[PDB]
Amino acid sequence: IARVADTVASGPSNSTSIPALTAVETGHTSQVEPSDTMQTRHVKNYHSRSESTVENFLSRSACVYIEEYYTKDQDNVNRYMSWTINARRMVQLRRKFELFTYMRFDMEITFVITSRQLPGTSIAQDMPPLTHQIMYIPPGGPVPNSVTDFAWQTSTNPSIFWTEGNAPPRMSIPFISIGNAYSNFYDGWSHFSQNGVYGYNALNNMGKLYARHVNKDTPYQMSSTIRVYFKPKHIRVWVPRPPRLSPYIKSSNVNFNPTNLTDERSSITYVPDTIRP
Amino acid sequence: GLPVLNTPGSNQFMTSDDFQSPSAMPQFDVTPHMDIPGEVHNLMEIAEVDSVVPVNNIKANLQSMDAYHIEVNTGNYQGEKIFAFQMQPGLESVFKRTLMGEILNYYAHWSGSIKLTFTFCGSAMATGKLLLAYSPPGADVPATRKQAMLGTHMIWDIGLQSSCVLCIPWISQTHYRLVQQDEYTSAGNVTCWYQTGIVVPPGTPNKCVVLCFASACNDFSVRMLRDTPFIGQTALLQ
Amino acid sequence: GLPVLNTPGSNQFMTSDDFQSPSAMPQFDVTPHMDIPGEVHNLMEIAEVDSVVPVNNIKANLQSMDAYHIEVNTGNYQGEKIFAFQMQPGLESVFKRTLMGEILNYYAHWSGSIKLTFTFCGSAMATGKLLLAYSPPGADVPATRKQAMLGTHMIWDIGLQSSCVLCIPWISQTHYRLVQQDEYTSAGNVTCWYQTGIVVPPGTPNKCVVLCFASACNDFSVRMLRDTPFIGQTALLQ
Amino acid sequence: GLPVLNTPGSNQFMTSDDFQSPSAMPQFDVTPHMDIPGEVHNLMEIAEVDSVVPVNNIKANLQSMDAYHIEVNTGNYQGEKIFAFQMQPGLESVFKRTLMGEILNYYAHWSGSIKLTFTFCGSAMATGKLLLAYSPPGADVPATRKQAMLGTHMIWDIGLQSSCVLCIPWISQTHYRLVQQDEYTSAGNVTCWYQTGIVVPPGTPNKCVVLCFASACNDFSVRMLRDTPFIGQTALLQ
Amino acid sequence: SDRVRSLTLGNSTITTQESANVVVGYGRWPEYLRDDEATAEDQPTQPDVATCRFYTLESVQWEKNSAGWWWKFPEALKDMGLFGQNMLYHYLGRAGYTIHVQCNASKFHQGCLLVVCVPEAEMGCSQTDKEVAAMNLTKGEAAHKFEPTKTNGEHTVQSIVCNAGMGVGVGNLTIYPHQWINLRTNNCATIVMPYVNSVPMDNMFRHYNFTLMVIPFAPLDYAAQASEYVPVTVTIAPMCAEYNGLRLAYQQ
Amino acid sequence: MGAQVSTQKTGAHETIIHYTNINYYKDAASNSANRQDFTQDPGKFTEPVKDIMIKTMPALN
Amino acid sequence: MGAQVSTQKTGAHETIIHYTNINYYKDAASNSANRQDFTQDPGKFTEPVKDIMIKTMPALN
Amino acid sequence: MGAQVSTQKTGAHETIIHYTNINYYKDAASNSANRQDFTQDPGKFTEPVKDIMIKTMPALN
Ligand SMILES: CCCCCCCCCCCC(=O)O
Repeated sequence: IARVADTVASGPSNSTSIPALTAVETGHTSQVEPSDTMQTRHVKNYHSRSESTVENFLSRSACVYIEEYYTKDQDNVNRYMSWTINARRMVQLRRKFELFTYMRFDMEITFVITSRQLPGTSIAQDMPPLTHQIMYIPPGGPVPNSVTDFAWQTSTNPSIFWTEGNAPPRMSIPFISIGNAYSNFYDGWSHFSQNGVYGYNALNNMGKLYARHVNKDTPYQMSSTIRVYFKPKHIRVWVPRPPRLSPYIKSSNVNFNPTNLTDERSSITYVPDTIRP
Repeated sequence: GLPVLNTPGSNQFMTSDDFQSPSAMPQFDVTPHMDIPGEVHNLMEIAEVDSVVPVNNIKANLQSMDAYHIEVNTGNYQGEKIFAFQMQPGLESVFKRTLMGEILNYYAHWSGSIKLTFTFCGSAMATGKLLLAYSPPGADVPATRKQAMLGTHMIWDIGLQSSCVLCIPWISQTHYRLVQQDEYTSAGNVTCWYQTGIVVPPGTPNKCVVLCFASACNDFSVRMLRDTPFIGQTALLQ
Repeated sequence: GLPVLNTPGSNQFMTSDDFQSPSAMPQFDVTPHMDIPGEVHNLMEIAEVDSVVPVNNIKANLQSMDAYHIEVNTGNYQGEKIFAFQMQPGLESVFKRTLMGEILNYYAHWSGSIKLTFTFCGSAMATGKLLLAYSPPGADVPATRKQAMLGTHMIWDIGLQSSCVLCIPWISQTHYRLVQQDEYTSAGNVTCWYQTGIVVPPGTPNKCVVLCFASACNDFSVRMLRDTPFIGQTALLQ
Repeated sequence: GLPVLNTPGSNQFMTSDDFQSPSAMPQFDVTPHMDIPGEVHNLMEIAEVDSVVPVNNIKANLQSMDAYHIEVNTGNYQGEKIFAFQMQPGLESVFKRTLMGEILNYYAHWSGSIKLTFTFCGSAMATGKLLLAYSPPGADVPATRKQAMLGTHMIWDIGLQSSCVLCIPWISQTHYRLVQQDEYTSAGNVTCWYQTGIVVPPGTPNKCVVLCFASACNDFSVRMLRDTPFIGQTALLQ
Repeated sequence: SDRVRSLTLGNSTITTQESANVVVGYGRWPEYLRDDEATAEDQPTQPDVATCRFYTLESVQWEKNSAGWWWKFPEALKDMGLFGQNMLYHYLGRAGYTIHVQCNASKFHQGCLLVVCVPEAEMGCSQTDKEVAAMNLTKGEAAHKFEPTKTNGEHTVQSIVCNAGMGVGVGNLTIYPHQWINLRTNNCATIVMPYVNSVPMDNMFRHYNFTLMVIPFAPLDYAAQASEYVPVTVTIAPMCAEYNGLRLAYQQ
Repeated sequence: MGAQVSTQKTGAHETIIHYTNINYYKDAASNSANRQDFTQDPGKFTEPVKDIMIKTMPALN
Repeated sequence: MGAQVSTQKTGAHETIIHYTNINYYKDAASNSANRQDFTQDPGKFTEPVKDIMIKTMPALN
Repeated sequence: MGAQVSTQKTGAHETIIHYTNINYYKDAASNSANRQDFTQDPGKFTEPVKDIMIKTMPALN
């Protein structure tokens, strides 16, 4: 089905046919194959590009964020999580998405929440299972300012209640973008006067995500770390582009430091001698 | 209810699974689909596009256009190797970063032929013949033109047709090779020599640039999904 | 029993899920259905109903009927802007609380046209022509009638027909816009001017009230369910 | 959802189970199948192949080819037992390590006949007749040729045909026997004697080697999968 | 002979006797917005020949040490005849564009340029800790140029060529609609770009749909007494230009 | 039910290889990935030329 | 069983999109929500007039 | 569904002995083992001779 091209058996040649000669100036990539520049044998190639599919390539859960929130109200520790959803803080997944200019797809979101008890001299407890609450707040919705804010009522905002021990919570979401496709790159501004925000943040706005412990309080300080995972499915991509070369500096723009095109070597004719009997 | 028995692997979370799951946004009206130009279906569509290869990747040119320059001069240079490199589409520093190699680094296995297109950028008056050879693994790198000539070679004659393709056939023992090529999955080497020489008229440069392009053929394919070793971080970006 | 494997997301509780569940009251005989007047099927049925808009929402009128009053006077007032505001059905303080905007605040996305109906409440002897203009995002707010006149406008002639509709067409780049509109999803502005003036006979008021109504069209629609930011509490009521 | 009730044995992990499970590598393109010579379908295909038996397994030969040597000499040797052993394909030290027995040690139950092939390696001038007897469990091991001759025997006459087969029929009470044979599942013994003697011409060796081969028949079969007691370790290898 | 070609749009016509075929965007050709893909309800305006014609920008000089140049559209055409006038008076716009880069020398000169059209060519800043200014991204028909070395500007674009000011490899820009101008065979380069964006239409001042980059991979060279002045002129013509949201002109 | 039988990916014992699927949720976004869509058209990027170029012929003439 | 196949809501890969459902409980109150009932009649609130009013005509005459 | 009924292995009450199976995963590698493939051909190892040898006859003659 997604099979690869076979190699036709070719023999000697001596004609005005010039498949090897061309002109890249046309912007046309040569469509030559081994059988065109040598004598080849017939080969029934059964290989398949099934795993090169944009679907199989991007459809794999990848971490996009991670924050920690405590249980007790001691010191200036955040007791809840806040996050302006986006996939530009994790270089791995961010680099893949940026292989294309525009994207369209549904998505499977999985959460890996783990807790712990902070070190201490006398910390003997017996806390029941910790239950967490993850609430999604689309742009404009009321934001909670405490682990007891009325906003956690989740009247209409989607929210998940998960208790430790059980399988990591998950749920799918459609294609939210108000545009016909998500934009990984936006060479424009937010204001017509050509100023303000520049790039991604200028238009993308998937809202925010908040988390917290629904448990009232813990005898001794404890903390939990939530890890968000994205897995696009039913994918569509447009306009491919040069992969990221320079390391990512900011998660709001494409700033970078002049990076080398590639690793170095002795000379253009350098090739390590691996045959030494 | 229906008597059920949970099998091992339950409640786990495999990043590469594929199950159904409840939508957090029921009856959401997705934005109408718009037909956008240049849609990609398979990554191989990208690896099949020629991209300039930095053959002259010496420390002094790692950040200049000279990295792509492959000089050729007039005068006797017989026995001199214009350039050479291993055939590691994803490991060789020369290909490692090209569109092709850049994609192979997201996979661990690869197979197929490669198209090395060479373009003469000299003047319209400069002429010459170069010998583009490819030697499969097994023996030492060609030290002389005779040794290189014994392998799969292409004699390129510079003329109106600026470019010339040197298709490196897939001559491997195994069906696939590792992108992280080792000696076992060796691919061989590619050496360029002067078939004749570069003759030029008076009042014309004596040094010319020869660009190199690399791309996959219709018989190419990757196979083992992995993370690319060309990107990382030490903390969440901000 | 049947070998089963639990998938991630099991035993969780998503407020927007939709599964079946055992009834705590088996065989309960529901009270007979009664056909009650004015049934609602879609919230848009409400957002399509005209509601008085508090255009004159200045601090001094935030609690009086003057908030809805849009005065117009007799005499030369050329070059004077009767009123103006942004086109943010759910964010603009002017629309923020109308039936329409009040509903949009339960959603994050919106799209469609809007019907701004203006009613002259002066005496039956008062006459006049007003210029109701709408300028799409891109340039500064019309400072003069000429600038406003260049955009989508409606010249309302007061007469037997008290009301006049200024339909604001949906002229956006994207299919949808955020209720929490930012500069990117700007909608534009609406400015009102004097096309001619308000002439009146002797023994008749010189100041008249002009009410403004706002509602959605048959092409309007919301999309992202969210909680409204116009209601909250600090503790359980009692 | 569908009311379900988990049965005992849920979430457990039995090394010999057999359920379906999600692939960690979706849509992986397996390497094309190649028809390789000598494919094995059933292990019995191996246990049916003759393998040299170390009948002379005395301490002094546990590491020499003499372990396989079964000497026979010229001259009067009547009443002398050439060799003997129990019929424990997997327990008897003599068979314990042969291809046959080596496989039986991966199983606890066995059944079927066995083919004991004897090959005379003397010179082409040496002649003789040997009595290969097999006595089922029940009585003491044959002390004389007469006693052995009363049981299932084969009189082998050395000649052009070097080898001779002594098929040990499956004469058991139960359908199967334990590889870890005890007295209950006894199989009997096999004793070899001189039917006549080994006559030889002048200028010819007087001692000859007789190799023994053992393999299963078309009626053989194993049954209880277990781990072999011929391999172990005290820590992870490196 | 496929070497010679002629282009005609509006009251403008371009001639060539040494071209190398014509690259057509991503296989697509400029087309007006269909009804089943439109969003703006108001009836669009289509000046046609009035705006869809060849506009020539300020020429540039190619020197032995030139590192490259770049233009941003449709911004770069804000002051070009009626095409620029519609940009001012309208909120939304949509166009095709036919890029035609000219550059002739002689059989005795040598060099190779890379004419590319990069959609959403978001660029980085010289000082990774600061931001960039529109003034440094695009300045009308005046071209910005790449530098063979690192830049330092406060809100300037990292003009270092090797990274194309995008943090990528220049040798991979071939993945975008492009053509080369190898003086020994070429004389110009043409690229027909179709409207590429994640939206049916968009503002033409706030958004820079695509960036035209002309980066030389083969340094310009020649002998003594050989014309040292080798200019590179860029001509572009909008295609299927549509406009929506008519209002008071925007004050630049 | 609305069962839909498809073909599985080749196994390590080739040369009953089909699976069944049923969607339980009302939203298409809930369905599993489309790992079996094998469409291709490199022409967009490899041959975006206006005039068809025949391999066995000169690029320019 | 008493399976009932319906149509799913459009996905992010449009322009097998159906799901199956079976009720296991005896009470209708146990069934899932009716997220697919798209009925409308704004007339009740937008045009509750006794005399039909034609848009292109004067409200009063 | 794509159910496939096969025969079970004899029980301890012999002399409805069949089971049903349905693959839920898209990859053949996910399926259960093939514990019911009973093919044999010892000839490869027991009789790899070029000239067929008849049991009731002399190996050499
Ligand atoms: C209920 C949680 C909602 C989370 C919305 C995530 C949307 C991700 C969009 C990614 C956009 C992009 O990568 O260009």
